Amino acid sequence: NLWVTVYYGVPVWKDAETTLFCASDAKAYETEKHNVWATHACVPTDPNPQEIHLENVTEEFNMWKNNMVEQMHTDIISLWDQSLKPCVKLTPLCVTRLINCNTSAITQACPKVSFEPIPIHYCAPAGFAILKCKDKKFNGTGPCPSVSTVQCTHGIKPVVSTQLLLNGSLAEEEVMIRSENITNNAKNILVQFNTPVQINCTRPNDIRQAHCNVSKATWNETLGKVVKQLRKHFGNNTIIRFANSSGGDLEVTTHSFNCGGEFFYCNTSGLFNSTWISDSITLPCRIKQIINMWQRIGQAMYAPPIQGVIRCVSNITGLILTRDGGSTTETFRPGGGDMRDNWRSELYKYKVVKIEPLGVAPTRCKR
Amino acid sequence: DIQLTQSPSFLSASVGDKVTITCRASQGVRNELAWYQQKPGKAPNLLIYYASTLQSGVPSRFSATGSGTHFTLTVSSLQPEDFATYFCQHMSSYPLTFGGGTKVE
Amino acid sequence: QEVLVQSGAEVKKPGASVKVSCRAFGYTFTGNALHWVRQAPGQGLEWLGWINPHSGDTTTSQKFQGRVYMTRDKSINTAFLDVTRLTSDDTGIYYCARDKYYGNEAVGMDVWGQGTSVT
Amino acid sequence: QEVLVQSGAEVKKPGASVKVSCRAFGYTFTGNALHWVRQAPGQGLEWLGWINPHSGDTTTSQKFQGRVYMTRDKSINTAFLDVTRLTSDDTGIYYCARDKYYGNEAVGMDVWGQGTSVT
Amino acid sequence: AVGIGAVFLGFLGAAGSTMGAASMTLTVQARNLLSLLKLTVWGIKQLQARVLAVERYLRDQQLLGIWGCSGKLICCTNVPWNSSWSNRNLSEIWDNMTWLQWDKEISNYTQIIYGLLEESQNQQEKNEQDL
Amino acid sequence: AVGIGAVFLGFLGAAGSTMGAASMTLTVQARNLLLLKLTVWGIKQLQARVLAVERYLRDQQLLGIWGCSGKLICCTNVPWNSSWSNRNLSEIWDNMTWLQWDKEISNYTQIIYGLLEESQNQQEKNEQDL
Amino acid sequence: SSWSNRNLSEIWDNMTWLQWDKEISNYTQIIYGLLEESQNQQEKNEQD
Amino acid sequence: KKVVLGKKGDTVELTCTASQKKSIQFHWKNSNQIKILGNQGSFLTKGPSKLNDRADSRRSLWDQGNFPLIIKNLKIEDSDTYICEVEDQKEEVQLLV
Ligand SMILES: *[C@@H]1O[C@H](CO)[C@@H](O[C@@H]2O[C@H](CO)[C@@H](O[C@@H]3O[C@H](CO[C@H]4O[C@H](CO)[C@@H](O)[C@H](O)[C@@H]4O)[C@@H](O)[C@H](O[C@H]4O[C@H](CO)[C@@H](O)[C@H](O)[C@@H]4O)[C@@H]3O)[C@H](O)[C@H]2NC(C)=O)[C@H](O)[C@H]1NC(C)=O
Ligand SMILES: *[C@@H]1O[C@H](CO)[C@@H](O[C@@H]2O[C@H](CO)[C@@H](O[C@@H]3O[C@H](CO[C@H]4O[C@H](CO)[C@@H](O)[C@H](O)[C@@H]4O)[C@@H](O)[C@H](O[C@H]4O[C@H](CO)[C@@H](O)[C@H](O)[C@@H]4O)[C@@H]3O)[C@H](O)[C@H]2NC(C)=O)[C@H](O)[C@H]1NC(C)=O
Ligand SMILES: *[C@@H]1O[C@H](CO)[C@@H](O)[C@H](O)[C@H]1NC(C)=O
Ligand SMILES: *[C@@H]1O[C@H](CO)[C@@H](O)[C@H](O)[C@H]1NC(C)=O
Repeated sequence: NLWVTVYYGVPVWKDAETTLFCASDAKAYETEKHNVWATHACVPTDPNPQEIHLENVTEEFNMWKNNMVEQMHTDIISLWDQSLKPCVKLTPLCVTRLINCNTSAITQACPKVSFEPIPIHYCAPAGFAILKCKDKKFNGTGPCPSVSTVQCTHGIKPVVSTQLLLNGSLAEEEVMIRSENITNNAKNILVQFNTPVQINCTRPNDIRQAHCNVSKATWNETLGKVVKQLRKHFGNNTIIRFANSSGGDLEVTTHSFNCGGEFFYCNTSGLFNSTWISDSITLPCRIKQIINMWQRIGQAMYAPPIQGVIRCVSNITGLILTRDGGSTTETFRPGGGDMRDNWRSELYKYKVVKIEPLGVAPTRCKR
Repeated sequence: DIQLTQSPSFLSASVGDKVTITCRASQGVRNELAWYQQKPGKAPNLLIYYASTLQSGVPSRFSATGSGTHFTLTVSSLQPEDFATYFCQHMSSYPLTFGGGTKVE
Repeated sequence: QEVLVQSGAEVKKPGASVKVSCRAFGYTFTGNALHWVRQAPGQGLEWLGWINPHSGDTTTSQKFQGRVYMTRDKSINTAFLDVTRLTSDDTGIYYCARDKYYGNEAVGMDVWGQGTSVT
Repeated sequence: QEVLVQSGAEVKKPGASVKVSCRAFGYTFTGNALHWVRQAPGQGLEWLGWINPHSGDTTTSQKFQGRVYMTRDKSINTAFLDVTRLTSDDTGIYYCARDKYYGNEAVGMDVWGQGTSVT
Repeated sequence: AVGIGAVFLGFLGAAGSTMGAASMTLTVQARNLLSLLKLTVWGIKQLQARVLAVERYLRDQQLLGIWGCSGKLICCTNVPWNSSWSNRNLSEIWDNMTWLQWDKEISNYTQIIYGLLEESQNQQEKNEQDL
Repeated sequence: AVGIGAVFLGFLGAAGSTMGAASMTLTVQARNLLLLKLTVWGIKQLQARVLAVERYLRDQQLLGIWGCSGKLICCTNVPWNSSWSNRNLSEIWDNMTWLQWDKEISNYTQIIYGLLEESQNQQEKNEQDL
Repeated sequence: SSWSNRNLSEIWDNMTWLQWDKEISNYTQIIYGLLEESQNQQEKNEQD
Repeated sequence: KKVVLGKKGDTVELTCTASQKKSIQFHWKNSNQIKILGNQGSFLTKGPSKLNDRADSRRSLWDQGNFPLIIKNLKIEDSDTYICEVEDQKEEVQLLV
């Protein structure tokens, strides 16, 4: 009795894994080694962003199986492989239980280049949409009850750091704890602060002695907020301990980051020392030039440090902790190194949807 | 216009009681009624729309019934933060107007 | 999250004109009509008029015809109320409100501004 | 010019499964329906099934459902036939045959392979 | 009650609304599908995006033209609605579901709908007008 | 006989078939009608795609002039004059290819286009206006 | 009957298209809103 | 269960293969569910167990898919089961000395 009708322009979407253009805000005259990449990969930004708040609808935001993270990761590898040319690069190839292989020995000219992060947006093409969840108490996974279609994202600074998140984006109401599976003893725990912690970090006018000052009272109250939120998941009566590290490579056992083009390695044993029950800290950073690469596996030699003062002030906004579950009290040790987890704390609430405005529905037409 | 009368204007009650406040209009208004409450020094908020439907957010202890020119707002259990001033607003035709204001204590 | 922000208080001489603004945060501005209500200190609320933020059509009460005027701006997402030829009875609190607007008629106002006091 | 190229002869044990491929040359593979047929030595022709190489739908007789399965690959233009729970009566030579397919119906088998020997 | 007219919920703004009301705001989810070193980098990619959007819109309009609805947004056809595709009451389908729930539900049976709307209209209304 | 459905001959794959069977697959032949390297190689692909889109748009506009916008098959109001190589309908639709038909009509096709443009959409219109 | 209504002979036999567009320069948006909204949606509502 | 035999004062190698040609985050746990060693990205990170100074992994095999563990100058207390976790797959290796 009732017949099939077509519809062009229905508001439905599906889940897709398409590519995106960056569209950062470049300058096209500066040789900071980020504008050079941005003027070879990005278009300029539109100064009037489009934001549409949606009606009574929910969507399932997954965050540990995202697609924007692995598209961030390739772009940042391309940027780092273009900008910081290593002096000597060693990579093991050996395309074929024991297979013998040597290492490649790629050499190139390695001049000194300036380095500074810039905010990089990620802007979806025509025929797609980006959904953003605005719930201030987001678990990280599961459904979200308030979505909004944005044209594209906030200012993401592609920082490269381990054991501390630098120049990141803050939280809304309280400090937040995100994990793929809690009580699993192997997944990294991401901690997002509610207020930034300012850190000065500099080598003043041997040459590989840089100090790195952080305020003690703000760090104490930040760690108090952190342990107060970790005690919500652990029975409200357990003792929480903080330790330094456990072995490993030099780039993961310490706060390994970059400043002015120099590879700073700051010790963090003077930070994670308190045990919790129910003025300025100086750090001995070394500027290192025989490092393990994070883009692939292998070693890289760089130049000796340039003369002059090297100063950088930043905002610590996030932590990467890891439980040491055993056989009582619980001890958290830091870590990280898998650089996707650096960008999985800033693309933590976005989803890419494919528009599909072609529906069918039955009603009482004829012919 | 259409006049709105609330009975009673002033009432005194204790915690845990049952109260009913009657809103009356001069003409038929079908069911287009809105019930609000307000604390002094604060903006009002919506409680009942369409004279029977609970707003998402208010507790379920409140109820509202009525039709024609006779409407009742009923509180099943009186809580000490619910002691406010209660308004009923019709929207049948222009002009819009409010009630006299029912203050409880 | 869905909030309305108004402007500060004003004190004006009688017979003048006053301008008050209301801005909408947390929801799309061109989707719900905006109502304006006033309370005099000592008695209940009284209603002024309501405006569509998309078309620009207005609706004003019969008591204040030619007295109050309602305009809009979409680049800032603001609504302006102008009250002309002030008297001593106009001392009170102004309120902008978001009507729920189900089925394209008036249903009930749910989001309110913090208020603007005039004397 | 239009020929059908297959794999070599196979020898398999009973209870196993055997796979045979047929690739098209000289014509558009998605244009004509494709038949499969077997021959035991000294007997007459008896038929397995036939498949559209465009839709992927298969059709088999009343005594080989759940016994053989036919698939297609349009990238290499190869049709695959798999025979499961091999017995002693399935030993013989294999043929894939292009149907002439006039008027969207079966007409006749004009292009043949050179036969896959299974034992 | 009193009314003043329509409002503009925006692009993809009526996803949470019912299908009885989202089918009236069809024109704003359809209009938005069309919308020297600096020259050779920032010019090629934007032109490629514009050409891809134009080609996608023309492909969708070509599919509608094959379906028998040349330029109409809402258009209605000759294929009967088989009850094996899940039917409910008319008030429930046109008043109690979003478009998202309907597209999540019917997605098993979409290609058979598309093939039927091609063949049973435009190979059956035609070949009888050519008699 | 037994059957399974249609087949897919391909783009321009029914030129040897009869007119009564090649007119059912117009959908296939209507679907397919629609740094140094960034300077050289990409702009040729972009020009080719723009040229294909513009050719399809010009041809669809020419179909839309005659009142035949969008539809693959439509009917008009001019009569078939018997001087345009008259034949039976059965031998036209059963014993000819489309290539032989355009070999046999090519002396008169511009007159057909002019009669379609001048009449119909300028004769149904300007008569409905009065 | 408004929008500067005349008899059809003077419209179709005396005035150019430029003067006709200058005459309804003020009133074009009302006609566009009557065409796009509340007619085609109304007609295709009546079809259902 | 794959059971290996070792001698005191020597080095033992444990093998735990993967299923694809990538670099996947692994982990190793004992019977008490304590991390000995793991990887993050392209870095190696050891655990808080007693085998911190006597555990190592072959670096160049992480691109291959073979994901081994090395014990040097071992004692009698290393005789325990070992869980190799990769892609939600738990391989059980038993060691006797
Ligand atoms: C070039 O390639 C084309 C197509 O690729 C070939 O065209 C096909 O030709 C065959 C025949 O050569 C067509 O097949 C059948 O035609 C028969 C003709 O009917 C007479 O012969 C039968 C013999 O049994 C008698 O029973 C009958 O009474 C007639 O005397 C019919 O059997 C079939 O047509 C029937 O069905 C169709 C619908 O499919 C009806 O319209 C007919 O009226 C009739 O009832 C059958 O069609 C085949 O159809 C042709 N293809 C197409 C697409 O039309 C050429 O043969 C080939 N070679 C050359 C030299 O051109
Ligand atoms: C956010 O998500 C919520 C989901 O809860 C949606 O809320 C509902 O939206 C619908 C929209 O149609 C609302 O329906 C509207 O309100 C009334 C509902 O009927 C009540 O009132 C009548 C009055 O006589 C009673 O008889 C009846 O029993 C109900 O108590 C009506 O005014 C309308 O329904 C009528 O619409 C037309 C009018 O001709 C006809 O189809 C029918 O006659 C029908 O009765 C009107 O449609 C509903 O009230 C909302 N609230 C609920 C269910 O709690 C929101 O839509 C969504 N937000 C957005 C932006 O979409
Ligand atoms: C309805 O659909 C079912 C399955 O999709 C099919 O088997 C049946 O033949 C169809 N019936 C009609 C009348 O379309
Ligand atoms: C038909 O064609 C002939 C061509 O010789 C022409 O003379 C005649 O006028 C035509 N008939 C028409 C147009 O009615």
